[PDB]
Amino acid sequence: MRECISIHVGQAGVQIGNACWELYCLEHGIQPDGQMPSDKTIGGGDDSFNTFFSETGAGKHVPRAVFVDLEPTVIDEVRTGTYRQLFHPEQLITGKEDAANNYARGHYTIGKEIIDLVLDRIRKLADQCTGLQGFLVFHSFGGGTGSGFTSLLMERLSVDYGKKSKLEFSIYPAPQVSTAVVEPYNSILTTHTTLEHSDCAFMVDNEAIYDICRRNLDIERPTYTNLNRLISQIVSSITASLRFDGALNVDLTEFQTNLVPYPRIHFPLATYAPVISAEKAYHEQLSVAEITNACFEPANQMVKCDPRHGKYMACCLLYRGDVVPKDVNAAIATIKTKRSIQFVDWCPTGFKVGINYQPPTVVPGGDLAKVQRAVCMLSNTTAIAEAWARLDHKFDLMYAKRAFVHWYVGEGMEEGEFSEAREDMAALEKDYEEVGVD
Amino acid sequence: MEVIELNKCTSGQSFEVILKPPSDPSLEEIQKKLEAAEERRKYQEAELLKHLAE
Amino acid sequence: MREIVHIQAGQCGNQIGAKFWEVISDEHGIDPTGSYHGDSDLQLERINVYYNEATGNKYVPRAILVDLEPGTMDSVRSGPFGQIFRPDNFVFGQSGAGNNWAKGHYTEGAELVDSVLDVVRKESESCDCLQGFQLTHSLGGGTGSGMGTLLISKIREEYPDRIMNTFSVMPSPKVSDTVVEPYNATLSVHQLVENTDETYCIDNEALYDICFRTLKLTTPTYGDLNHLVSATMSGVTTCLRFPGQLNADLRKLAVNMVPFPRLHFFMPGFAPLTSQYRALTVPELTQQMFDSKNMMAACDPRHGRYLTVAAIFRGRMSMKEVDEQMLNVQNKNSSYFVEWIPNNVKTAVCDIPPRGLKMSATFIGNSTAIQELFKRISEQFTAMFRRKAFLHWYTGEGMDEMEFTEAESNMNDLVSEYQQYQDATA
Amino acid sequence: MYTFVVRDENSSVYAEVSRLLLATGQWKRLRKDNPRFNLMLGERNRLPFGRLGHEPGLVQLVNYYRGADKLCRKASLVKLIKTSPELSESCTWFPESYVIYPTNLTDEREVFLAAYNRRREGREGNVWIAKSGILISSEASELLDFIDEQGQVHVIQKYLEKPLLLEPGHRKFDIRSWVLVDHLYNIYLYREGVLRTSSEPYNSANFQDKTCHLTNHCIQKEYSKNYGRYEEGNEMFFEEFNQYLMDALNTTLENSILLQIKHIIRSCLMCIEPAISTKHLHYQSFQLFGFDFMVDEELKVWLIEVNGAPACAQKLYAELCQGIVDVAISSVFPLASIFIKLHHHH
Ligand SMILES: Nc1nc2c(ncn2[C@@H]2O[C@H](COP(=O)(O)OP(=O)(O)OP(=O)(O)O)[C@@H](O)[C@H]2O)c(=O)[nH]1
Ligand SMILES: Nc1ncnc2c1ncn2[C@@H]1O[C@H](COP(=O)(O)OP(=O)(O)CP(=O)(O)O)[C@@H](O)[C@H]1O
Ligand SMILES: Nc1nc2c(ncn2[C@@H]2O[C@H](COP(=O)(O)OP(=O)(O)O)[C@@H](O)[C@H]2O)c(=O)[nH]1
Ligand SMILES: Oc1cccc(CN2CCSCC2)c1
Ligand SMILES: Oc1cccc(CN2CCSCC2)c1
Ligand SMILES: [Ca+2]
Ligand SMILES: [Ca+2]
Ligand SMILES: [Ca+2]
Ligand SMILES: [Mg+2]
Ligand SMILES: [Mg+2]
Ligand SMILES: [Mg+2]
Repeated sequence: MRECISIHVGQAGVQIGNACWELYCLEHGIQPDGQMPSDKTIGGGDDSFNTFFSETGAGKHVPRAVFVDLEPTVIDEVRTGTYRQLFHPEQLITGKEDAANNYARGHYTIGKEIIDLVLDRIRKLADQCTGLQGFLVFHSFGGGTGSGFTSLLMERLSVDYGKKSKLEFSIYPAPQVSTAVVEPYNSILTTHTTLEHSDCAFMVDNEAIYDICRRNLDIERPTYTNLNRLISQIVSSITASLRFDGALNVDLTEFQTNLVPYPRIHFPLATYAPVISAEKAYHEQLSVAEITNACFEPANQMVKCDPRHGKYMACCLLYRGDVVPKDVNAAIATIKTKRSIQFVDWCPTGFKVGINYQPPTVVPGGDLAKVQRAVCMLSNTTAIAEAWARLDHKFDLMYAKRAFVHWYVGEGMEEGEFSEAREDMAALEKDYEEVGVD
Repeated sequence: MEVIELNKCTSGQSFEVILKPPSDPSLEEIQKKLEAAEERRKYQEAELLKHLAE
Repeated sequence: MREIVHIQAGQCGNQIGAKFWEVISDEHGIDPTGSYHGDSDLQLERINVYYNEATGNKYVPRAILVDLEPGTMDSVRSGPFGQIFRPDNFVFGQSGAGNNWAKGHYTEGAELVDSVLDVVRKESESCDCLQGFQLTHSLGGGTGSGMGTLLISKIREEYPDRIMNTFSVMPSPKVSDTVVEPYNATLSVHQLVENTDETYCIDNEALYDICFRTLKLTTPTYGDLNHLVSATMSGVTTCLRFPGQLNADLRKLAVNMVPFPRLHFFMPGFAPLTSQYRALTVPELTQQMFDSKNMMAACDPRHGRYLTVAAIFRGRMSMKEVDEQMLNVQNKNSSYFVEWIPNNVKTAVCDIPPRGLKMSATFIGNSTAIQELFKRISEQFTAMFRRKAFLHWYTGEGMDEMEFTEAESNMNDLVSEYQQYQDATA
Repeated sequence: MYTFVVRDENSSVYAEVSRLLLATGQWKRLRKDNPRFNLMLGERNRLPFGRLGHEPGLVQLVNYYRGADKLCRKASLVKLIKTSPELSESCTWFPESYVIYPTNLTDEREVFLAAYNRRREGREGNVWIAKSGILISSEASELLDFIDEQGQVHVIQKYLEKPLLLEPGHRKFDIRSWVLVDHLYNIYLYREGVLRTSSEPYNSANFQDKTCHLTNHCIQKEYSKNYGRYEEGNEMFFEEFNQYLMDALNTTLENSILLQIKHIIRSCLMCIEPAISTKHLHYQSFQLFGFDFMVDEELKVWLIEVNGAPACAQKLYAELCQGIVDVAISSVFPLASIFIKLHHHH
């Protein structure tokens, strides 16, 4: 058994982390007080779920998580919420005032003063791990903390834990659920300095989660709670292999090995299905073929783009529920005959498949309907470059007038970092086109 | 349409299906970066207080 | 715990400040004796942003009342909620400022500024984490204008990294007390361009026109104009005083509303403005709020372009319908929104409507149309200054002509900076 | 009130559509860089499809289908027809073609020679045409040397040595059909087509003078010496062409040719529908196409190419451009039939 430490940075990371650990507990039969009746080894054990939970002598199963935010109002919800008992206070770190959506402020001004503390707390978790695999870092692109402090943390992690994998769950900025105007700046600044430090990053576009919540769940105006429960379903699908007995994606290094041929191109596309409204009278349970075909519909993608006009480098199907290999290969064969799935000429046209028999768990009273089988497809497509183009274009419009630049310079950043970061994104866009276009 | 590496356990199974074969900055350097930015913030503040003292 | 220290200076500053505390004290359930008698936890959620808590569950506004003559602050102390203010936070002189910027900024005001800062320091020393400061004042008089901007300058020196916010009443010959108002305003705008982070421009002419033409007030009074200011101030601070999926502290507002440091002057708008029991649908709120006749800057937004817009809707209404209406206003008047700041129109919703209203909408715009307000001032200023009219009131206080020339050049530069981005394209 | 941007100032077609849109008093044109638009009249090259359909509250529509180039590229079309099971290499309406890359750079060089030798040995007509600057030759040695002297990809296809010649004049011609595909992927055929006729007598014993073989409107009005003799501007419309078919062949344009044209259009467009459809997409596409056909002396219709940015016949701009606004734009942005629907299974 090898441990995984989750790091939640900023409001989005923290609130998503809260929704994931709530789900993890329901999935492993852990009560809010930390007790786990099914766990027969008290105060220890090297089971699969122990990759994410430690154990006290009193039988409490404590998440291997660190929550960090430069302002206390969001983490104070964890300190007094339903699961206030799961984490001990040392795991919840909060500053006094946030980065005001200013990358430079979270990276330079405020990050400089709290970085060593966060490292100390993380070192306390590492010392409890007999074989630490790596870190899972949750954060937004647009926030001043999620962008600025994360990139600083990722730099230090590569120093203190050189031989450790680092995975990201990054929230891509969407205007429909954001009141910030400078997020294109923060997104490009954080991607530039974090790129060489991240081994695999799963971008979730809030625009996609918002549309799925309006379209499938019939929520006229979804909230962050609605968005976070759906997001945690996908995170759970992606991390289930580390927490349950299995043979696919068993350690963090496998995500890079199966999904990232080239280090810079480490942004796989995530697709999840089915999302069914719980308020629905009663849905007709979808089949393996139907949910598998849905993985190739843009409407179920975590980032809206057209994979038909990119090229695939790898493709992973992660099923949960009543699924047998027979139905998967049969549905796959049919999809190849109907879909535009073009792989690069230097990669095998194949799919890695994982099945976990335990069906998706849903939070009681939540928006998601209980389904008998679900699937999350992780594919590395050049089509996800569309997201970099969109973002880079918004960056160009504001930077051509130097709009808002003074806020970053005022915090100690040099204007040259904008152009250096932008030129790195221009090169990243070029790499995606060198692989996908003819 | 081939299957390989079929693994089975009590909580699920995993396999591979092939359809067609193919054809850092050191700790010191980070300190300099941070402290350099802190210095430029000190310079700008100094010019404000200098401006205000005048 | 993101506390704000409020300062109100001069006659206009204290009259508008008093009504503002009267309005929000009602919204938060605070009575005139500091006792909370509300019915919702949302009222006490962010109560510490503007109110200090004393013994006996009393809530005392974190407000400093400043003036160079006692007259106005005596009216406040004897007004509706006069008892609510901390007795130690009344800082006043006797000489007065004679509607003279130089007296408030240099002579009479310097003699009193240190004790105001002593009270400011006392309030800041007790804040868990100070957001910043907000000042209410006029620009056409002497105390709020001249001493007001002096206080800002000294607050900058002692708290250089805190946000400095002002509600600034711009003079107008139509609602004028003295002919020297353009002098006092031009000198203040110079201080504001350099030392404030966000200034909400409140034009007394717009306040007058709205009372006369829209509200149908035959003979408006200063009290009538201040009702609009109270309402507007309550609106622009809604997302600081109540919980919501917005958070928003002063610095995060500035970061997203100010693309360039000099251009931090905002035009506020409010709706409804009815002369009354009728229910106002969301489209009615959005059409009215964005209409010129609903704006306090006496500037026609169609004469310029919005750099950024922030709007708040208060009341129980269709949050989906709100997005549909805001998105409809931009996508149907795209010529008046700059296209090189993606998604520069942002909207927030709050469930608590203002007193006596099912719902309302307040909005602030960083529009290049504001340049017309500064052009008007600059015109009146130069008309008098070219003949050196009334200057002896100022040179008699130690000021030199060169200081007027500098303030004029800087304000005229500001106009050119607005005109530069009004023509900018992608 | 709808808004649109123009990003191809050289499109005669959508210039008229732009001039019509503004005429309805219900459409507002923005700067080409303003992203808050409902309709994009996009650029021919490198159209940024990746930025469409991400504006909150804006339903956005574009006049190009992402991926239609697979059809409107000489080499792409040859590969599509040979590798698509819906079309197969046995497709009976597309001349035998081969993709040939210049030697200074897969490639079908040898495969082309195998078929050529078969024709030379069997006494059969063995003339081919190369294009990407066009060359017609009956000797294989010449066609290949022409592609190597260039630097871009070329295709070599069989030259129709038995074209249908109009009389009097004994002259060649081609048929242009305009086809509009809307966001629902309905395939509409403009009821009006044009024949671009050769003003010179067809001479099968000399491919050196390419004025009686190339019926392009540009090659006829510049190098031909009988321009505008038989028909104004070397353009004959269906009404006249149909009456000619009745007088000479005792047949009709519909039976003799138009059925085949409709079949070819459906076959090509249905083939790529899974790849380019915007049905389940965050933005919507439509596009006007120009299909170029050849008719042989057996009244068999051959597909020559498909133009993705076609112009129109001057006499037909008004009606067609109004038809684009009616079915393509107003269908998505309603305000306050000249087409033939080629029904199919979506
Ligand atoms: N999906 C999702 N997105 C969120 C959530 N909270 C914030 N965001 C997004 O994150 C972006 C804003 O960044 P934040 O995470 O709120 O800022 P931060 O990381 O706390 O850093 P600060 O600027 O210091 O507050 C916007 O695009 C929001 O839409 C959340 O709970 N779920
Ligand atoms: N295989 C073939 N047999 C007979 N004629 C042919 C032919 N291929 C091309 N042509 C002649 O060439 C002309 C069309 O050329 P082509 O369309 O390939 O060039 P082009 O694309 O630059 C002109 P456009 O796109 O405007 O139709 C037709 O008029 C036709 O007469
Ligand atoms: N809206 C409003 N404007 C005022 C009020 N009192 C004064 N003014 C305006 O403010 C200017 C006079 O400044 P004043 O505040 O009286 O001077 P001070 O007391 O020395 O600061 C003139 O432009 C007046 O029209 C008021 O109560 N409300
Ligand atoms: O004119 C100025 C030059 C520098 C700084 C400032 C103060 N402030 C303006 C709002 S943005 C944050 C900075 C004004
Ligand atoms: O930055 C923001 C974006 C949307 C809304 C708000 C809240 N508020 C600010 C004062 S004016 C009314 C609107 C802030
Ligand atoms: Ca155990
Ligand atoms: Ca590393
Ligand atoms: Ca004195
Ligand atoms: Mg935050
Ligand atoms: Mg007065
Ligand atoms: Mg062509």
